[PDB]
Amino acid sequence: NASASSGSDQGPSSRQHTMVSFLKPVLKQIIMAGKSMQLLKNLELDDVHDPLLAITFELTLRSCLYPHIDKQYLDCCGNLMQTLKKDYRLVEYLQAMRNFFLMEGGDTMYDFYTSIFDKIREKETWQNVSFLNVQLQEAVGQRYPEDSSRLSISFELPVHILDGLTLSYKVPWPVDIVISLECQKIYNQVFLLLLQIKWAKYSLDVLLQIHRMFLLRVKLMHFVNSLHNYIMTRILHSTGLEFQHQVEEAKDLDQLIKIHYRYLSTIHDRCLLREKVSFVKEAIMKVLNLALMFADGWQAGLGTWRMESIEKMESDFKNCHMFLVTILNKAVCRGSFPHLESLALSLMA
Amino acid sequence: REIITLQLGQCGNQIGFEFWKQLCAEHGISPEGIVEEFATDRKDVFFYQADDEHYIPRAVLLDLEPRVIHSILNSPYAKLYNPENIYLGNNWASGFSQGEKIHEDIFDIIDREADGSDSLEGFVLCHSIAGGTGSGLGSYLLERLNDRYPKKLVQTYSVFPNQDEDVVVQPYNSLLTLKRLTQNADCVVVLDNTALNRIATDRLHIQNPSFSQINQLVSTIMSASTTTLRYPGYMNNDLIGLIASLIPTPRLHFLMTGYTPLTTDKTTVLDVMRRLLQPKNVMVSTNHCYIAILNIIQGEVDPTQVHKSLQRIRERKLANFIPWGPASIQVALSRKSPYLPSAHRVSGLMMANHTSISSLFERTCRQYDKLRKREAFLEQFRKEDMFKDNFDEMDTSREIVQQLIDEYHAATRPDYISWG
Repeated sequence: NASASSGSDQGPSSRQHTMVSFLKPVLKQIIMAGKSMQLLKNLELDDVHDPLLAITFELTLRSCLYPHIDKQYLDCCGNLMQTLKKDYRLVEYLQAMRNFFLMEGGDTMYDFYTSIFDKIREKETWQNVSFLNVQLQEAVGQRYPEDSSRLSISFELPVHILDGLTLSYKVPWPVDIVISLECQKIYNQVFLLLLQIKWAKYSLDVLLQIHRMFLLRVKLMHFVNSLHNYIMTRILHSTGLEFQHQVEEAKDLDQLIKIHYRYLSTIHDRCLLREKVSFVKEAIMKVLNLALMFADGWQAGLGTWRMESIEKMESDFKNCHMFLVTILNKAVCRGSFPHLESLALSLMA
Repeated sequence: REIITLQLGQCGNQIGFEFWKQLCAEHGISPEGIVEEFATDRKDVFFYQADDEHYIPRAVLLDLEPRVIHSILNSPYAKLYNPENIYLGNNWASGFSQGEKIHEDIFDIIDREADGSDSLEGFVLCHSIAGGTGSGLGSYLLERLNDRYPKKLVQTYSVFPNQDEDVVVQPYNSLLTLKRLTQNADCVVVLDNTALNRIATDRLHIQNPSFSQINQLVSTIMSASTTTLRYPGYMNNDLIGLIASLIPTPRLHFLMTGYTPLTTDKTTVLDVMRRLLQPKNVMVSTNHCYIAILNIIQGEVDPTQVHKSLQRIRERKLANFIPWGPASIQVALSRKSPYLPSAHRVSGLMMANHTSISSLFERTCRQYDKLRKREAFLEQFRKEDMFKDNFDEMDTSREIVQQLIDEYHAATRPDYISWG
């Protein structure tokens, strides 16, 4: 939009502005193509119309002019998207918006999941705004051209799972039109929630009446492991992979925006960050936390646990497993049901 | 975070040599350990880096009354796995005391390669159970690593002796190692010789060199099993991370396995899972029940087909296990190796816990109770006698490996509301 070759927000209005009838069938093509070439420039039409009329269906006459603007629109946008695929190497920028940051465990994010979350007590303290960005270095992987900042260390919930880290990444003007700041504001949320799953999973990883710990662990694994494979694979790898083809075929500014804008509002619903929090996300957050609670309880060696509320917390998890399969099966009445019916095959017990 | 191969017993070193030689194929690293001339990737966890361009990984070729490890060293493959550390009876106690007489004299190098690391993460044992001087010594290392480096994982990749019933003191040699394996090592992958020879008769008439050929089979198994760890990925880029769920209890971690193409010389997610769930394709030969399952597959398959495919296996009821509570089966997606040959498009593997390995451990228990009424394989050598004056460590090992049978047969039943 506001790389404006157009006031198409206000000029085309129905009352306090005016619109010309014969241009409408092609006006969208004109505005998009005119943006496209104003923008590419930073990086006889009234005599083609005639030799075509010179060689009674006035409607069809007009409908053999329009191939000229059709062809010029196709040409300018066909040059414009290939330009951003080299001058801003745009497939690589969007890949990197997932691979070394904000999604993929990679090489990178485990060499970081091993640092801040250490247990001398912490590594020092999660609140230290410098330790985060510093330990995010050695982001060397397959390439090291990093430009992000693991900011807002807490930037201030009841759980052992705790809030913060509103991360961000440097994106320049050629790709500010695509990867908007509002897109980024949603792109954090997948990262954070994924981090939580990975850390509750991690804390039931890095451990090891005496068999009852083993049981509570196994019936904890089953859950988190299958959900987590739903996040990393069913929601994130799937949308991350189906995105990667279709960008080749969106072929204009206002096509390649719109594919991407749909894609995030799909991640937002299929991971269910949306306003149906109170039915599912409250439940998933507690059973995410109970795992952390059990991991600080069972200190992976001592055997002096001795305190019986944690067996009621095991019953809490059991009734939570109902809070899960029943409320997920209540979505068949109404809701965003079909990806949820694929989470609701959690095999129970 | 880095991992180290304490390759031990001569069979363990031959399969370790073949495993390294396969990884020389299955990475851009030359036979002489320099970067391969063909060469997105992560050598870091296993290999060294310098202007002295031999990428020599953390290998320690412990050799006793030695023969085969020298013939492994006089290869073109010598300057890959050689930090330069080779240094000098088939009974368990002889192997244990030949370990004792060199223990810190090797552990200096163990530490030196433990330092070939910016942050260390585990030790890996390619091994033959009950085998020779590796009998005793494997259990000896387990009794050292468990107190030397207790936070690090120790995993035993273990061919189990099955030659139709060479080592005939096998029951005595196995039983003390299994006693250590249930207590000291963190996870144990068991491989049957007779099941692998059944693969070496299945895939082609290549059972002729089975004795050696079997080193090839374990290397495709091992390279497959590590293909998640050696590369970027959303999860299982972290070796303890790789194996939490396959261990439901620290008593029971003796993993059985299966391989997808026994032979191949299109297919998709439902047939590979249906194919892995086959006793032909499982590497281990009343009631029997699974406990937890990991499938790992290389291929351009994607999570949409696995989510259907799991329910199709579940409604075909090949998933026969939900024995005392929740019991589960893993997602498998991984990269297939670039720059190197890439046979069979979905050519994955299974790891799993299931109770038929108790039958083989009960077989070697029942061999021990048979030979305990003869004692001929004591041979009256003095170390085997003096180490156990009342024979107390064998008697304690018997009750422990008998309790292993009790635990697995309790795991078969709803008896695990109690202990095993």
